[PDB]
Amino acid sequence: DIQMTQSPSFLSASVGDRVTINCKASQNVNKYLDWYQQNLGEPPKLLIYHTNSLPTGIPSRFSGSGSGTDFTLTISSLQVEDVATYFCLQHDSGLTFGSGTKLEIKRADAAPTVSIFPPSMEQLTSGGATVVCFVNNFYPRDISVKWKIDGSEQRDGVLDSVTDQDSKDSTYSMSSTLSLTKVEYERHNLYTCEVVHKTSSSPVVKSFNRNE
Amino acid sequence: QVQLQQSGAELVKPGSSVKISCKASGYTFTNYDMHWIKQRPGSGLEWIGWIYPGNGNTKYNQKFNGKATLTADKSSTTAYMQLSSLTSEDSAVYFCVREGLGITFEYWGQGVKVTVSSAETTAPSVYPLAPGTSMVTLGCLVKGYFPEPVTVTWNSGALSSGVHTFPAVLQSGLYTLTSSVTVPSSTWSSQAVTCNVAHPASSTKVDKKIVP
Amino acid sequence: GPTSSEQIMKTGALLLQGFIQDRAGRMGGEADASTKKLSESLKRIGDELDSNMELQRMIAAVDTDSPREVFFRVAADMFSDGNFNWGRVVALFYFASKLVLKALSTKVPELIRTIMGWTLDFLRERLLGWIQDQGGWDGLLSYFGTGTWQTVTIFVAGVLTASLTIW
Ligand SMILES: [Zn+2]
Repeated sequence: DIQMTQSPSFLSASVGDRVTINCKASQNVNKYLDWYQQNLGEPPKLLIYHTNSLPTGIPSRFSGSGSGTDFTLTISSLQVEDVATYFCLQHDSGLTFGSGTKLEIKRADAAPTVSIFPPSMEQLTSGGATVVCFVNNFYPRDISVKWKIDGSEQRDGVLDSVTDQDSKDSTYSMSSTLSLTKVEYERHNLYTCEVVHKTSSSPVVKSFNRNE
Repeated sequence: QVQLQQSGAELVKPGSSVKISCKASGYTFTNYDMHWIKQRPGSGLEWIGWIYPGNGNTKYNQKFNGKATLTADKSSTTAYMQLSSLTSEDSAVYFCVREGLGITFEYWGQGVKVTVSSAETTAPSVYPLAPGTSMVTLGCLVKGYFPEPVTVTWNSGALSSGVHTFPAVLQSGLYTLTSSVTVPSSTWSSQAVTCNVAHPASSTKVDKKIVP
Repeated sequence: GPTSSEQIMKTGALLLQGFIQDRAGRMGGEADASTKKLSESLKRIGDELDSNMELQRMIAAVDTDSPREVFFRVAADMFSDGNFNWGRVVALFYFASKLVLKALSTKVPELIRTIMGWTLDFLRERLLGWIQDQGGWDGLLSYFGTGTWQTVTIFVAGVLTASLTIW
């Protein structure tokens, strides 16, 4: 099959910016390259077909260019409804989609609100234990959440989940969970949720003690 | 307008099969090729194959040969895809898409989410997330349910602004999500805060008041 | 040579394959120079015929329950009067491709060789002598220079019109 390398995977832009997305093909695919736009919970939407043709209804600020192996989609002046994921598609020999480019909107930095929650009383009676840490309303998107147990890094049993960019304030929120057996949870005292983010010179820390 | 209406979502046990339908309307069904597309995190967008309803001719991606079988019925203007030998790797959203004339994927179906799992219906455990240690963040933990989705509210919708509900994570064939809410300190002490969790698959609706 | 039956029957099968489509689209693709100018000129006229909606409405109204009977009845009607011309040959190729696009088969890859076989069978039994009288397949190439793309399209469509309006 023909491989498609899309770049960048993530693109931050402001309304009114000239935005460029790149797609490269491992083999010459001539003019048969399209660009598609996808919003959350919806099928892809044809933006550009045949390297540079605009489907009827597509605003003129979208344009495309290519060479056979190197292709570029351009938004001349970014508007809000252009915040989406973008995919390239070659249909010269077989069909291959690019991995995608996620386009977000820029805003001023926002330090996250960090909150940590011990296993509930009702869960400890169930025989399990889950520690929860919320990291809400932060920007930029690049962030790291770590867990420490008794002042020591914990990697086993951690799972993270991140919201899509908020349409009202352009921030992100994140939930982290630390899964443990109740037996293991009761072998320790200090539980720490540690957040590394652009907004602080050192990691943000929120902790609790199992012994209150 | 061209319209492509796809069948309903699917929940299949592993090793079985499923037949997804694509109802076409608004044009001459036998004058356009119809493709099928798989979308899944990691794999991304993959082309499965096409079928020409005019004579029943089909072409398949080598990676989906044996997996998918494309059919169409002229008199019903409906396209079918049969997915065989279902595994967890086939859990994805499947689109039918029409190839235009002198133009490519202009009209799509809405997609059919196929979920392949051997897990049986499990109502969630709803645990309160309370401050274990001037704006207060609370939450609740929806752990170990199947299948998706659940519907999380706060005070049956009376709280909405500062509410974050995070995407579920799948660990050991069971889903788990969290939801947080931020209210004033005065509201925390004066009014009641309850997260309502509904799971229609198990016909379960639980309310959990967040007590200190 | 270009007028040998081996060559005439060889160039003709290369034309059919390049002209007869088995689908409506082209996405993903399917994976001599004087022959190339013929393959392309046939394509240009095919799309010109494809864009004559009078012709398409009458083509769509053709019964195809028995594809074999329909093909030989229509091909024979096109050449029964004994006054062959290249426009009728083009109309034979076009009608062959329309059959492929409108006749079902659980193994369509076989129905295409089958319909291609019918056309070559009819060509050999009925037209082979006339084609070599024309200097070979070069007659069709020089025929595309005696008129514009509309002169040929309107004529070829009239040939199809007369043969699909009775059979
Ligand atoms: Zn330990």
